[PDB]
Amino acid sequence: FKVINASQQQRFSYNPHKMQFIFVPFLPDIEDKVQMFLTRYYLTNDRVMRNENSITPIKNLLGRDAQNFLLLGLLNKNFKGNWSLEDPSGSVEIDISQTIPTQGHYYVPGCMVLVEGIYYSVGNKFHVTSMTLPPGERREITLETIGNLDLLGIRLDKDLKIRLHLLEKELTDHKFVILNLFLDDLKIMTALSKILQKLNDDPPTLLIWQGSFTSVPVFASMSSRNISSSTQFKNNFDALATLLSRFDNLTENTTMIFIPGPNDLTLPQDPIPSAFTKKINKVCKNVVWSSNPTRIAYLSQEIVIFRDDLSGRFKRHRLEETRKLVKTILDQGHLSPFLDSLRPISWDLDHTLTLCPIPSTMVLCDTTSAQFDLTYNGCKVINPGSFINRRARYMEYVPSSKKTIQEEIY
Repeated sequence: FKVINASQQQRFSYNPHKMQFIFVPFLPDIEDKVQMFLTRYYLTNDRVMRNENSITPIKNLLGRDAQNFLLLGLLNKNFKGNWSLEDPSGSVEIDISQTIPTQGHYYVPGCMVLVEGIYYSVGNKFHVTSMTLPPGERREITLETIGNLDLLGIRLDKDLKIRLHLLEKELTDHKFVILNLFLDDLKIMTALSKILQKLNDDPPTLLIWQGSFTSVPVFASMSSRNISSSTQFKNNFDALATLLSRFDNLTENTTMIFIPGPNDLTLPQDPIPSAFTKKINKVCKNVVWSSNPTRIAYLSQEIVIFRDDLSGRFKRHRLEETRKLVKTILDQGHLSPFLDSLRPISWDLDHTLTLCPIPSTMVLCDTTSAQFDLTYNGCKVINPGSFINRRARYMEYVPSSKKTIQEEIY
């Protein structure tokens, strides 16, 4: 039972002939960039093969001139209306002129989909019957076909220990606390005062401090107050550490986790530096600084935490709600199904963002949708929503019974 370090995690590469991963383990390489999407295509390929209306490459159809296939590819774009599609065997412009597809989750670019139709080589523009997304299977059969290795950290698989589930179903002593959170307002101080008031009595176990610790970003340019974004943020930490030290009931038996948001000093992202967490590391002894995103090494489960604006980007890019969002992220099996010219993902840690296999719980702290918790093929996906303008609301999750309770003060 630990917290997985993204900068210190392993790496696994897939082989289609052996259908398995190899012992892979500063700046990345070119091969990483190429094999990034290559690994994506072959992973989706094998994922399709696990589900056994046929299979055909682009070169097979372009070699002909007549027809009739459900092609696989990325909804990319070269020119206006020149929505091209690419597999590792050729490129082809596709059109959806007067198409009545299904009611998919959220069709977005940079996504590998399946479209049926005919070529019509006179203009060589493939037509679409219906656009569909690659289906995602349950975690049971998924973990059945992964093989016999370790994908979370313990190397083979030995999860046949009923004592794990029994002790978790009995030791209710380990509770998770989830609260956007700024630091330079009296309202924040008040909220934290009543929150810790609820926390000094009942000892929690794992604190999850969300991102966006400041209303403003970095890149300071005015030395009016003889300060900068760094110094201001440092003093904000000092104030938080002082309120934290006002009540020493905490850190006695509760572990904490910081998570950097989008406005602190491009994915993935290393945590808040030690130079700004010096005093809190001195006062406390149960601190950690995980990258965004990260995974909690839970003894029998795969919980992943990722804070970003998911709903705020899908609506600004569809061609022509909450379950649509969750359905999209789980079916594509990836956290950022977006082009690299849109969200620059670091070449080294693309595997970290990969949802191979299906995780147990994805903590998606959205900053533009309400708080919820729903199920979709088993993985209970949550959202705590905002924290201040929603009249001070927060969440508490039970891992054993998987209970989800909301707690509001106003």
